[PDB]
This record gives sequence, C-alpha cells and structure tokens, in this order.
Amino acid sequence: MKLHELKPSEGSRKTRNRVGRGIGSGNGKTAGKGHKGFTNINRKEYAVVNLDKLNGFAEGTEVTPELLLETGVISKLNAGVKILGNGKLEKKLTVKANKFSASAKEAVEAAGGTAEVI
Amino acid sequence: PRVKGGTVTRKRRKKVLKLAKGYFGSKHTLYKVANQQVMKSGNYAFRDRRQKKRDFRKLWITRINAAARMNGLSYSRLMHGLKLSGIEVNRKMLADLAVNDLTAFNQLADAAKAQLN
RNA sequence: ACUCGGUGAAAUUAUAGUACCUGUGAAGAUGCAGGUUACCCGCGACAGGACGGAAAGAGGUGGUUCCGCAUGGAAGGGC
RNA sequence: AACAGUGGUAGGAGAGCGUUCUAAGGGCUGUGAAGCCAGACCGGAAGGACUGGUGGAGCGCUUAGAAGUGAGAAUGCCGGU
RNA sequence: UAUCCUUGGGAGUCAGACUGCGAGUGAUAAGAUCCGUAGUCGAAAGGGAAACAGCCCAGACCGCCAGCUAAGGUCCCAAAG
RNA sequence: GUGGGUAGGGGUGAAAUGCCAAUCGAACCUGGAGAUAGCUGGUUCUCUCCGAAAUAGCUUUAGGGCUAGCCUCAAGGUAAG
RNA sequence: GGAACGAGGUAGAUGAAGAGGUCUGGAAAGGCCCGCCAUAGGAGGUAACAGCCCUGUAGUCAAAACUUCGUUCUCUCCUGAGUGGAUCCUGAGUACGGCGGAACAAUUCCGUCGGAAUCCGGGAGGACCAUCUCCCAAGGCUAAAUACUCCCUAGUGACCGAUAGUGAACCAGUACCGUGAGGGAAAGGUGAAAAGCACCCCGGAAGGGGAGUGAAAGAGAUCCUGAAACCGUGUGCCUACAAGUAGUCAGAGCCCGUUAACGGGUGAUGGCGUGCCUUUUGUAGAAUGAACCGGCGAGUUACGAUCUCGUGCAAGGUUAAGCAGAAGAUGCGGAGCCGCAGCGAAAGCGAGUCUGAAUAGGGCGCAUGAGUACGUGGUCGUAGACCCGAAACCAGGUGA
RNA sequence: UUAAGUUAGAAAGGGCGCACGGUGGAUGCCUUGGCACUAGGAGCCGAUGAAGGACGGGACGAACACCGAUAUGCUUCGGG
Repeated sequence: MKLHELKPSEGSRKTRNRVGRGIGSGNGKTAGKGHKGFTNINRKEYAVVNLDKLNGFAEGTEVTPELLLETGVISKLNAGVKILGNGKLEKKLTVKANKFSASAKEAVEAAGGTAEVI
Repeated sequence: PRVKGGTVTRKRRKKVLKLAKGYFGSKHTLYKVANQQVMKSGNYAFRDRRQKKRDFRKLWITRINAAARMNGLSYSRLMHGLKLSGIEVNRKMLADLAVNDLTAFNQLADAAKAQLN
C-alpha cells in the first residue's frame, strides 16, 4: 500500500452531516429542528463452569480452581468455583471444585473421576 | 486551521451580475436586486416557452381563416372538410405558409368543398 | 422667502419609467381587472393624498429462623 | 431490452461541487506564479477550462486526512460611499 | 389488484381554513347548534369563473413554430358558427 | 464668593421629591456571569427518492412537556392487505 | 569549618567543498551540460529557488572573575550485646461523664460544669455482655515521589497572518471618555540599492510637462497588488401621443464581427406578468426587516448512554497507571473490565428456580451460543452547548 | 401649380452597451508581532532604603532608549 494510493475499507467512513448551510441540502433555515419544537452485608457468589466447559476439559487431569483460572476457562474466581450440570463432559479426568450441583455430581461420578470438595 | 474566503464570494456574485447585463439602472449594478431579477427571468422564460407554442397556433388559425374566407368557406367548415378527406394530414403551420407563399393552395379548399357536399 | 457670488448639513431611503375612476382583494390598491385621460424638462406656491410624523382617546393486636457485626449472644429483614 | 414512474412545505434517506491545511506521488512558474479585468467555451447543478490585458513571485494535479467549511436578511458589527 | 405485520433508528405535528352533502340536529328544510361525511388549499403550478388561497376542469422531468380533447366557449376587443 | 460636612438595605435628621454628577420605586463601577427566559430575531453550496400534521388522553396544564394517530430508512414474515 | 580534582552556567574560538561552463535576464541561488564536501543536506541572508557566496551548522575546544553541582581529603562527633525482673517509670482537670446551644441511642464542634485509671495497665474490632484479634493515646522533628509558573535559556505546532492573532506587529493601557472607581480605540508594505527627480518650462505656491535615475516613474513619499459601491469624459443603437415589480417570449430596422456558433449590441411594436425574506389558516397590503457596497457573523469539543456500518479475534475479547523509546510508532505491564446461565427481597439452589399446600396455577429463565477491543456516522444526557437579546438578585468597592 | 394621401429625420436632455479614468481600500503574496506547549533553570526584593515613578544629563530642537550633578557614562578583570 503506497502512501499516494490509500483507500479506506468500503463503508467504514461516512461524511459528517453539516447542518445549516443552505436550502439545497434539506437542513437549511430551520437546521433540521423544524419550527418551535433486602440488600445483605456480604454475598457469596460462586463462579460457574458448566459440564460443557468440562466437556473436553483436556486442560489438566486435576481441574483445580487454579488451572481453571490459569488456562483461562474460568476468569475472576470470585467467591469460588462451582460446577453446574449443563453439557456432556466425556473424558477420564479428576476434578476439584468448591461446590457442586446434583446433576454435576451424578455426571462426574458416572464418569469415573474424583469429585473432592474444598 | 482557519479559512478566510473572498474569491468564491466574488466569483459567485460576479456571475449573477454578468447575467443581469442590460437591465435598467440598479438592476444591472447591485447584486441583491440583480439576483431577484434573474430568478424572475427564469420563471418567465419557462412560462413563455409554453406560451410560445400556444401563440403560434393562434396565429396560424387566424391566417387560415382569412385565406379560407377568401374562397367562400370559414375556418371550421374548411377544417371539417379537410379532415373528412384524409388530406387533413397537412398541418396548420404548413397550411398557413401555403397561404402567404402559394394561394394556389385553393386546390385544398376545392377538395374540402367537394367533400362537404 | 426670491435672483446673483462664496461656503455648505440632517431626519429618511427594497429597486422604480410612481395618472384617475369603478370594482376585486387579510387590514385601506401606484404596482390586480375593465375603462378614461396624458408631448419632453423644470421654477415658484398649496396642503389634497400625506399607510409623513403630533396625538389620544384607550391503630393496637398482629407474619416472618434473613442476616447477625472478627466471635457469639444483643440488636436489627424485602414484602 | 420491456414496462412503470419523476409537483411539493415540516421532515426522513442518497449522491455530489467548491474552500484552508497536512501527507504521498507527479508537476508548473521570471520565455512570467497567485490575485484582478474581459470574452460569443464546457458540464444536469453546485461549478470548470482556454485566450488577451494588468500583475511581479509563488502556485496548482492525483489519492487520502483534518476542519475556525460556502452568507442576502439577525432594527447584526466594522469600514467605504 | 400490490399491499400489510413485527422489530429497530430518525422525525416533524397538537388554535387549521373554506366549499358541498346530509339530516344525525329545531332528526324537520332549515337557518341555527354542533354532529358527522367528502373535497380542495395548507404543501399545487396550468385552463375557466373580468380580477379571485378553499368554486369548476385538471396534478408541471426537460425541449419542439406537431395533433386530439376537458371545463368553458365561437359579432369586435379575443382563438373558433 | 471662598473653604468644608452627611453615602446606598444609607443620606437628604419625619413627612418629605425637591434629590444624591443626563442614572433613583433604590446611585455608579467591577465581579458571580457567556446568569436565567417556555419570549424575540437569525442559522451560509447543489441535485435525486419519498413525503405529513394542525386529531384524541394526561400534565398547577398555561402558545411548554408526555402517550397514541399520521412520515421516512433498514432487516426479517412472507402474500397475510 | 576549610582544601583539592571533575562537570556545568554567565562572553567566545576553530570549523569541508564550484567565480565550473553555458542560456534567459536588471540581477542567477533557475534551465541545460559537468564536478566536489559531508560526524556538516538545521536556519537566515545575499539583486530570483544556494550544501560548495556570507553568517553559520556537525565535531572539537575555551574562563581572569563570579556562581551551581558532584568526588576525595581534611574536619567534627560517637559503644553495643547478654542474664534476670526483688523495687520504680512510661506523657493530668487528660481519657470519660453531665449542661446548653452549636448542630441536628441520635451525630459532632465549641464552650459550661464535672470528673479516673495508669502493666496484674489500657484502647479498639457499632452499639452493651462475654470470647478472640490488633494496637499503646494525652511531647517534638523529618527528604523523595506531588501543585503552579510573573520570569530566563533552547526549541516545537495538519496554530493566526493586519476586521485575524494579545486590548496593543506601528512611541498602547497610548490617544480619547469620566469627578472618580473605571472604560478603552484607530493605525503594517517605495525600490536590490535613495540611485529619492540636477537642469529647462507654466505657476505666488500647490501641482504639472519635458529632461534624467531606475528592470519598472501608470514604483515619486498613506509610494506592492489594487475589486465593489460612488463620480465622470467619449462614442454604436433607441428615445419628445406616451401609463410600466421594468423582465420575459415574438419581432423589423440599424450598427458590428466571435472560444464560427441555428453569431454579438440596441431595440420601434405585440402577448403575458401584483419584489426578496420571516410569519400565518390565509399577504401585493395599511404584518416584519433591509440606503448601497465590502469584510466579519450561528449545530462544536469533552465525558457518559444507545443504535448502524467496518476491521481483528472469537467463547472469549481486551489492558490502565507506570518503565524504555525523537512530546512518535512500538515493546512489557493481565491488576482490572465486559461476556460465557437463571431465579428468588434475601436465605440458597441451579437449565432451573421463586411464589403459592399444591408435583395446581402463576413469574421469570433455558428450551440453538456471540461477544468483545477499537474506528466512522446518527440520536440522547451534563457541561455557557446552534447564535443573538431582558427585567431582577448577591459580593467588593467609587462618588455631595 | 392645386388637392388628397403616406412616410423620413429631429436630442434640451435621458436609457442600454462599449472604451478610458478617478475615488476607496476588499483580495492575493509577505512578516517586525502574537497563541498553545515541551525540556531545563529560578522561585523573591526591601530601613546598607524596595516595587513604581518625578526631574534632569548630548555641540545643536521635541520624543524613545541609556544613564544620575562621576549623569549618552567611571574603575578593574576577561573576550574581541
């Protein structure tokens, strides 16, 4: 791209509409304006890592709140990690979460991995 | 940056003042009245380009009426006879020429007379 | 005041080659319609119009296990 | 190509013309630049050339970028008459 | 016959005027009184009614010194018996 | 005549406008201050497409504002109108 | 408290290379054909546009005398660590309480009265009552990182270019106005060089006409260029029987001859024709504004919200302050932010979950993922917020 | 010659176009002056009389600038 043949991407730049510069532009005399007119003290809020996130959670054998955040799957750990029963996680893998759901519990136990709770 | 501007204003006003050449008194000198007169002239020119087509037909009809009454007919009877003979394709304008330049066009009046009987 | 010699302003001002009558018309027509009059340019008067200015009228009773002060009691909960 | 369409205030939408500056490429110009004056030229409009005179030293083209961006009305402000 | 539904962005507008029908209203003829209901102007030029915002005919993209008609007209002004 | 005094929610000693530097029903100058105004006037180049409203319900409503009605642009439903 | 070394500041010194030839020209730095220097191609000037003509620039240096910093010498000054813990100290009308206003269980300030403890001692963790956790009040002193610049030095602008930019490019806070506080202008340009007109002629002079200088004198002192309004001289066509928003369409005659074009100027006669703007239901009006010409004169910027388009990456997307780097790009910095699930006031659970006895009903949410970081554009909100224009109120002053 | 008819031309001044001037300072080029910042300095002067001024000083007028009865300048140390 030479400095004398600069072309913008088609549609990225629009010309500003200047109001009040003649009656042929449609925005003349009147310039387009026409005529005269229970909260708690502290709440525990766990993070969420659905089974679908753990679906293909190759990441690491132990799904530690650390790895979760380290790899990036979970960001702000907030109060703590919580696995939720959404998805069909399918692979031999251990797990380490602060809290679990009923569906998450039965899925991890039917999988065959550990389900220790901090 | 700042933009001054004098050249565009001077040129745009000079074009109008040059279009107003030949008007009376202040109307070819001062920009404000010359602009008004030029706009009025544009309107008049449109209206009169229509009225010209209106007026030349009126002139043609008058001349045909005169030359036809020189033969014993009127304009209406002659036109009806001419149309009734198919020779009416001939216009009014061309008829009127063949009235100031060849009154031997009476041939046409004779044909209309023959058809009107 | 007027004529001649000298000197020399101001209010006002869309452009203007700016007649009269009878009608028409958003207020009252010079500028619209129909008619009637009128050679071109001045000077002095009048005060008619002057769309000139002046004017001036005019409840108790009565649910809550929610959290709970770092910790418990002790307090207090959206509705 | 065949039909159909093209009055317009408030207003909505679209496509453009010019001005100052900056960047890149290309150029003009003391054998005469910008500006000013005249003309019977070109485009659908905003506009753009070409000749002649004056002028006596700077200016413009292409593609982008940024705006103190275009005047006939404000009992506008300043100057000239 | 080609419109109408949803969602989203942007609006302007909130003293309308006159004319004709009704007969809803003094339901009768009304005038009234509003009520409806249609049209035009507003935002619409052109031809007619002498002149004429709202009446009658009719909706101007631009040229032509071509033709046919609408309302209204055909002794002269003034086109045509 | 000359030289002096009374100062602004004050003086001219309550009773008088007769006024306080062209200013007086509250002096003047600078600042808050580019005060505020629903009131008034103005808002600068061009062409193309489409094109309104002046009606109902609220607002201490007062020509101002809000919700419906009427306009335009885009995307979907599609063929419902 | 002195003394030696180093680097600065307040003057300066040195510093490469073309008269190249030739053309136009008043003049060469320009054109064309040739060479050179470069740690120097920043800038200004010179008769036009210069690297090599001048002043200069890069690089090297340089200070008698004042100063600003460093480094060293000199100078001056100077104990800490243990075992215990028999016995004393660890900040007086204070800590805290009443009493009123202040402020405003209330909250504190100040006064108005009171009034402890003190190591086994106190003070705190919203109050109180106990557990535990941190600290040690009523004495004092401390640089740096931060705020701003009337000034001085070196520079830099997609800043202005004489109605602009400071009010002030010029003997400007001047001239003027006012008793005073105070208010507050206008006004830049000969030419490269004065070479700025000897002399002759008309005229009292002013001012001209020659002569001369100069590239130019129509560059001659408000002396670059010089537009419009406004004012004149000459001339081609028309005009003294004619009623007009002054044009437009038709049209002879006369006079010309162009960016050669179904040319230009003027027009006797015929038809049609109630200015522009604002406002209003509606204007030609006895609604409103403009004497004319010229210049200046109004929808911006910052921070939030939201929508569309573009680009990157995508269930993930992104850095902020700072550090280094020409006031740059950029590199690193991942703390933080938005999204990837909802519901319930909360309590908690969870593709569901609250309400309701209800597995009744009901509400929301999944029930087929797209967001995020920038940029352009539209609109909204807060900032003087499109521009102009009141009466009033307050503060500090000046005037008999 | 008479009669009856037609036309032309006329400019006191004026209108349009053109040519040539005057007045007046827009426009274009230019910059002596500004505006906004950056990097460093420096952040006080005064009873040993300050900031700011009045009056004076040159061979010969007024004014600006500089200086103070030692008055358009004095001494010294450096540069040139």
